[PDB]
Amino acid sequence: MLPAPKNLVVSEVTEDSARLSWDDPAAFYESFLIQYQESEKVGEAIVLTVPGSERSYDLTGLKPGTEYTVSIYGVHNVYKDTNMRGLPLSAIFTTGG
Repeated sequence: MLPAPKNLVVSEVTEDSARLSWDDPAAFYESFLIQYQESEKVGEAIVLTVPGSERSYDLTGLKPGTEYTVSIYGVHNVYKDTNMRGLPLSAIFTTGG
């Protein structure tokens, strides 16, 4: 199974933002996919693509005092235009007031 990135750290949590940090120690993945959603909501997930050079990302436009679930996936181009995603690295956090 294609591995999850490692060591998701959520920091700088404000009323409307949070910083995500992760590691890809082998620098295997060509890009990452970040998916985040209000924990209580269904079918309202936001999906961001980020270049494989990155190890951090600032979530913005979040609602205050709200719990979010976030997952980060590595994306690997296995053949032609077929992309495989590995296992998720996930966290749950709540924004401030």
